[PDB]
Amino acid sequence: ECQAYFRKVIKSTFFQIVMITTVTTNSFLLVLGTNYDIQFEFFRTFEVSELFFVSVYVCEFLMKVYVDPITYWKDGYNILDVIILIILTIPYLLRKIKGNHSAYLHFADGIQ
Amino acid sequence: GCDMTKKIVVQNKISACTMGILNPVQLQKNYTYTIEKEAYDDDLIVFYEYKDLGCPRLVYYDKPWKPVVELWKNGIVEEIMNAEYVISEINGLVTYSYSLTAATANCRSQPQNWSTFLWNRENYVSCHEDNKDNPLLWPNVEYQVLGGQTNNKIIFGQRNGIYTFHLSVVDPYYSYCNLNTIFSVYVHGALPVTKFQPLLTILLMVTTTLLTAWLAYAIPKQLRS
Amino acid sequence: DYTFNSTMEQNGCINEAQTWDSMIEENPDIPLDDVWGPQNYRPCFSYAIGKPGDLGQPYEILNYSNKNHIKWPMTYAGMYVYRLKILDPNYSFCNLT
Ligand SMILES: *[C@@H]1O[C@H](CO)[C@@H](O[C@@H]2O[C@H](CO)[C@@H](O[C@@H]3O[C@H](CO[C@@H]4O[C@H](CO)[C@@H](O)[C@H](O)[C@@H]4O)[C@@H](O)[C@H](O[C@@H]4O[C@H](CO)[C@@H](O)[C@H](O)[C@@H]4O)[C@@H]3O)[C@H](O)[C@H]2NC(C)=O)[C@H](O)[C@H]1NC(C)=O
Ligand SMILES: *[C@@H]1O[C@H](CO)[C@@H](O[C@@H]2O[C@H](CO)[C@@H](O[C@@H]3O[C@H](CO)[C@@H](O)[C@H](O)[C@@H]3O)[C@H](O)[C@H]2NC(C)=O)[C@H](O)[C@H]1NC(C)=O
Ligand SMILES: *[C@@H]1O[C@H](CO)[C@@H](O[C@@H]2O[C@H](CO)[C@@H](O)[C@H](O)[C@H]2NC(C)=O)[C@H](O)[C@H]1NC(C)=O
Ligand SMILES: *[C@@H]1O[C@H](CO)[C@@H](O)[C@H](O)[C@H]1NC(C)=O
Repeated sequence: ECQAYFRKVIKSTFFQIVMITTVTTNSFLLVLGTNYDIQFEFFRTFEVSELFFVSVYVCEFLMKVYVDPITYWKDGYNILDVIILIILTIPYLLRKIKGNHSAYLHFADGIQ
Repeated sequence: GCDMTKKIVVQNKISACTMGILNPVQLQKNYTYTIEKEAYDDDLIVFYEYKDLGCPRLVYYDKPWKPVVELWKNGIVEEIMNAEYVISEINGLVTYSYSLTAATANCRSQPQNWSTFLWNRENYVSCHEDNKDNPLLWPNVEYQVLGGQTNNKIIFGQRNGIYTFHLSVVDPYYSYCNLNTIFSVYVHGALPVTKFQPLLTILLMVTTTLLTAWLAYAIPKQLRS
Repeated sequence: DYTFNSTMEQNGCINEAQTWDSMIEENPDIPLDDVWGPQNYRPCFSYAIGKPGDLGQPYEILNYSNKNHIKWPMTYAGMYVYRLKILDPNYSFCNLT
C-alpha cells in the first residue's frame, strides 16, 4: 500500500541531509567529549543532543526493520550498517542506564 | 608507653596541582568548595586550607584505592605502615562505598562498624579471633577496616569533590601511641546522571509511537494524491 | 641587568622565595643597606611561612653547596661593583661585608 510513498520519502535528499547533519553533530559531540570539562560539566547540551542522536538512530533502525532485510542479509554495505546499528544499540542500552555488573569504561569513544 | 617522636604521613608523590585543574598559587586565599547535599540531609560548604593540607591527592571514580601510610621517626622515613587502620569523614558524607564485605575477608566474629557510637587503639576488638558468642548476624555487612592482612579498599562515588580523610591507626599491638592524621583527596569522575524515570527504552518507545503517528499522518498524503 | 645560575625550582625551593627586586619594591625610601639582611631573612624551603607563588624567577640567595653563579648580558660591556653580604641570621655576631 503505502510502501511506494515510504520508499519515495526514503529516496528524498532532505531525510539524508537531516541524518548527515545529526551524525556530524554527533562527531562534534565526540570532538568536545575527548575534553574533560565538557565531558561532565556544561553538558546539558551533550545530554539533549545525545537523546536526539539515539532517537534518530532508533528511527533509522525502524526504517531498516522492513522486509528489505531480505536484502540486508546477503549484501555488502547493508549488513555492515545494520550490524553496526545492533552493536551500537545494545551497549549504550546496557551502559547509559546500566544498573548491572560490569568492570569499567572502555566503549564510550568507541561507540561514538 | 608512647614514643612521641613517631608520626604517620600519607604519600603525595603526584598531587592535583601543577596541572590543568588547580594551581598551588591560589588555593590559600579562601578557595571554598561545594557540597551537593549528600552529607547528612543542605547548603553545606567546605573551606580548604593549603597551609595545613598542601596540594590534595588525586584519584579517579570507580577505582579501588587504598592510601599508603609511612612511619616517620625524627623526620626520617624508616618503614611503611602495615597495621590495620580506619578512615572517616570530618564533614560527614556517605558517598563512598567499601570493597568486599567481610565474608570473602573470612571474618568470623561479627565486625563492628562506624555505628557503635571515635575508634582508637582502646575500643577496637577485631573480628579475626574466635570469640564464642557473636559469630554472625551477617550475610554481607561490610568491613569498615583497611590495611592489615586483609585486602579491602574504598570504592569511590561520583561526587567529584574534595574529601578530607581523618585516619586512625586501630591496631592495639603496633605501638602505644594513638597514631592519627588528616589528609585530603580529590576525585575526578566521568559523568553525572540526570536521566530520572525516563529510560532509554521509555524514550525509545515514545519515539516509535511518534514515528508511527507520523506514518499514519503521511498515509493520507499518498491517499490524497 | 644581571641574573644567575638557576631559578626558584631546581634548587629545592618548595614555596615562593624573596628576591632582590621584590624587596627593593618592599622598602619605599630607605637605602639598600637596610632593605635585606639577617634581620629580615625568611628561608624558601618553608612550606608554611610566606607564599605559594609561581616558581621560576631568578634565585639570589646564593651560597656554597649551591652552584649559583653570576651572569650578565653578553652584548654590552660594563662593570657592576658588587658588595657581598652574609645573610644567615645565626652565623656570627657582627657584620661581614
Ligand atoms: C645552601 O643552599 C642550599 C640550596 O641552595 C641549601 O640546601 C637546601 O636546604 C634545605 C634545608 O636546609 C632543603 O630544604 C628541604 O626542606 C623540606 C622541608 O619540608 C618539610 O615538609 C614536611 C611535610 O610533612 C613539613 O611537615 C615540614 O614542616 C617541612 O615543611 C624537606 O622535605 C627537604 O628534604 C628533601 O629535600 C630533597 C631535595 O634535596 C627532596 O628531593 C626530598 O624529596 C625531600 O623533600 C629539604 O630538607 C633543600 O632541599 C636543600 N636544597 C638542596 C639543593 O640541597 C643549604 O641549606 C644552604 N646552606 C646552608 C648552610 O644553609
Ligand atoms: C553495623 O553492624 C551491626 C552489627 O553489630 C549491624 O546490625 C545488624 O545488621 C544485620 C544486617 O542488616 C541485621 O540482620 C538483618 O536485619 C534485617 C533488618 O534490617 C532483617 O530483616 C534480617 O532478617 C536480618 O535480621 C541485624 O539484625 C543487625 N543487628 C542489630 C542488633 O540491629 C548493622 O546493620 C551494621 N551497619 C552498617 C551500616 O553496616
Ligand atoms: C650554573 O652554571 C654552572 C656553570 O659554571 C654549572 O656548573 C656546573 O655544575 C655541574 C653540576 O655539579 C658540575 O658538575 C660542573 O663542574 C659545573 N661547571 C662549572 C663550570 O661550574 C651549573 O650546572 C649551572 N646550574 C644549572 C642549574 O644549570
Ligand atoms: C577567607 O578566609 C580568610 C581567613 O579565614 C579571610 O581573611 C578572608 O577574608 C576570607 N575570604 C573570603 C572571600 O571569605
